[PDB]
Amino acid sequence: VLSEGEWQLVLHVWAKVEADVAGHGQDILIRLFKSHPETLEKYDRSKHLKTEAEMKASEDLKKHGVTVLTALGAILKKKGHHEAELKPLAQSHATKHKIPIKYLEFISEAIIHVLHSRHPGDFGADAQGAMNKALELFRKDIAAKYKELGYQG
Ligand code: HEM
Repeated sequence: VLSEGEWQLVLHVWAKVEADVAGHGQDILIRLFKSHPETLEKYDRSKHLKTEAEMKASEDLKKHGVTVLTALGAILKKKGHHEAELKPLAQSHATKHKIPIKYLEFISEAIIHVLHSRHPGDFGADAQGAMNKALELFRKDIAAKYKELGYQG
C-alpha cells in the first residue's frame, strides 16, 4: 500500500522521534488536547490538568506519551505487517477506552504537526505524504479490527 521508498521516509523521520521519545510525546498529546479539547475527556487523571505548563510538568502524561509513541513506532517498523501489534491496541481502544476513528485522525494531525515543527528539514512534502499514508493505513486497519470486535466508532 506504501512503497519501500515511502516506508524509508517514515522510518527516517521516526528515528528523529526516537532521539527524544518523551519530548515528542508531550508535544503531541498537548497539541491534541489544545486542538481537540473533547479528547481530554477520555483521560481520568489528565483531564484535571488546567494549563500547558501543568501538562508539561506531568510525569504521568510524559510516561503515557512514551507508551503511545512506543506502540506506534513498533507498528510503523512492521511496514504494514502489523496484525500482531495492532490487535491488542484495537481491543483496548474499541472495548475499554472507546476511541472513535475521528480521534485517531486528530492524533494523526498532532503527530504531523509536531514532526514538522521539530524536523522541517527531514519532513518535507514527500515525507509528510509518506507519513500520512502510513497513519491512514494504521487507521484503516484499526477500524476493521474495531468492527470485528463489534465497535462502529
Ligand atoms: C496513535 C494512536 C494511539 C496509540 C499508538 C495509542 C497507544 C496506547 C497504548 C499503548 C496505551 C496503553 C495500553 C492500552 O490500554 O492499550 C494506550 C492507553 C490509552 N489510550 Fe491510546 N493510543 C492511541 C490514540 C489514543 C487517542 C486518540 C485517545 C483519546 C483521544 C487515546 C486514549 C487512551 C486512553 C484513555 C488510555 C488509557 C490511559 C490510562 O488510563 O492509563 N489513545 N493508548
